[PDB]
Amino acid sequence: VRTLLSVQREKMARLRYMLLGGVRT
Amino acid sequence: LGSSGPSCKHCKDDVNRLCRVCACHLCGGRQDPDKQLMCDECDMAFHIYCLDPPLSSVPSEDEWYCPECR
Ligand SMILES: [Zn+2]
Ligand SMILES: [Zn+2]
Ligand SMILES: [Zn+2]
Ligand SMILES: [Zn+2]
Repeated sequence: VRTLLSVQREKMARLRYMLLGGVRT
Repeated sequence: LGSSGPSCKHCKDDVNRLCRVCACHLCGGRQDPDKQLMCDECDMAFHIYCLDPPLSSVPSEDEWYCPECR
């Protein structure tokens, strides 16, 4: 059973990866 | 909000608005996202305490269907 919170957390996690902080040029 | 724009067309992801599309389908309230169940058919959210009868907590089942769908 999914909660709205679990959906919001999934979306935040995906967005976080997009920041690409671990990449140099 | 970029190319896709708002996730929700109805409230435009404005957190100061109630929304029955991306938050509780009964009351529109955004509080207690951890106590809003997502329907495995229509994907609407429902506060456990907005259901009739109200649930005490999140069910421990594989799936959950809302009153509109079940
Ligand atoms: Zn909305
Ligand atoms: Zn509600
Ligand atoms: Zn449903
Ligand atoms: Zn409805």
